[PDB]
Amino acid sequence: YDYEEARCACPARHLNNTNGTVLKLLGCHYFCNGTLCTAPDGYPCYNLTAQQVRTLTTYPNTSCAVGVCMKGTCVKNGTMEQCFKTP
Amino acid sequence: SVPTTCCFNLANRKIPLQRLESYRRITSGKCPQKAVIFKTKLAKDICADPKKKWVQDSMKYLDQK
Repeated sequence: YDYEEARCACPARHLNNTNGTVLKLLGCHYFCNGTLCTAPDGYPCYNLTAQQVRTLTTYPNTSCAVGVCMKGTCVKNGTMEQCFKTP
Repeated sequence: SVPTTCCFNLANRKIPLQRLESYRRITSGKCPQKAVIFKTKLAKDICADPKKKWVQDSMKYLDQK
C-alpha cells in the first residue's frame, strides 16, 4: 500500500456562509495526521485578515474575502461573503 | 444537512478491505466536490471518489459487515 500517495486524502473542516454558495477552505492549507497538505489549484477559499481570524467562530461576524487557491495562496476575487465555521 | 468536513483530495488507489471500518457519503451540493469518506480501524478518515469501482465495492463490503 502506498501511504505516501494517499497522505493528503483526508477531509478538512470548511467555512460556510449565509450567501448560498459552496463551503470553502480557510486559506489553502490543511493538516492530515499532523502533516501539511495544500488544496488543489482553483479550490474555493476565504482570505481572512490576521485580525479577523482571531474572532472566527461558528457564527458570522464581518465580511470575508472569497478567493481561489493558487500554489497555496488564497487569491482574492473581489466577492465578499459572511463566512463562519461549520460546527 | 451541512457537512462538517469536505473532501478536496481523493485517494486514487485502493484501500485494503481489512483496514476499513465504516463509510459515509458526502453528497451535499454545498461541498465543492462529492466524495465517499472511509473510516479506518485506526479511526482515520480517507476521502475517495464514488466513481471508482473499488470504492463502490468497498461500500458493498462494508454494507455486508
